[PDB]
Amino acid sequence: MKVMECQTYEELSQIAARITADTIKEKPDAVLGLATGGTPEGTYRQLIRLHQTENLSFQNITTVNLDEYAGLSSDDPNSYHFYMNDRFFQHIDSKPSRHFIPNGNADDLEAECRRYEQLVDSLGDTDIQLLGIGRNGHIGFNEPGTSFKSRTHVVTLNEQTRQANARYFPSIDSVPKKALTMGIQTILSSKRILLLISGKSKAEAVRKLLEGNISEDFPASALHLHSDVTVLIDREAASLRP
Ligand SMILES: O=C(CO)[C@@H](O)[C@H](O)[C@H](O)COP(=O)(O)O
Repeated sequence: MKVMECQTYEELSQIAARITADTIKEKPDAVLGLATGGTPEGTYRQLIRLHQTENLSFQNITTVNLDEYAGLSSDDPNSYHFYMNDRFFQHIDSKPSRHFIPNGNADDLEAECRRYEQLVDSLGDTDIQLLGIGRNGHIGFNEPGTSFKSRTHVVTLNEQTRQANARYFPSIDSVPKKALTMGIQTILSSKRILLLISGKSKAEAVRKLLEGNISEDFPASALHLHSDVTVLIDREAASLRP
């Protein structure tokens, strides 16, 4: 694992956007695994900037997202479909039909997860997979206790995850209880992983990640088993490192 301390969130975002841009330009038909949440917001903003300042093209890219909340339609402002469209897809010259995200509003969520996993395989897996980290070490919505062999599946969100994400919802009662997520094995199949970590809320998770104990109780520890992981950590997130 390569760990890079960044002075600021803005520097983390610059470096992340550059690494993602590198993947896109080396392989214009790259498959990018993407993430939502607060952490990658700056990365998407900087990618869009590079679209202007460097004439960076997204025309032949395919993307797959980690996760989607169960029970939300694509037009719901709290869906990850909406997030990706608003923060990214609307601003780039991609082919819209090549952006894939699990359908949290499907009638049979188990079947949706099986089809999604099958799609990711058919794409040739991801060329790069962007990740964030939960306060509890989750990756995607693979909560503590998830098998490292897990594939895309329906999960019941831990209360800590609902507590963390409540900031984005009108009320605590609107925060979904379940989600669809790429599994740990789905993530580990990527050619390259880029884990982004920002802010004091993640400092305990950073400490656990860097201490290097490998176990299902801390999902992100699965990344110690991958051959090409880069972890970008800002100063605030690095404050409790061992
Ligand atoms: O799957 C995802 C993102 O698609 C989640 O694992 C988040 O990365 C994590 O919950 C951190 O969220 P933020 O702190 O970035 O809001």
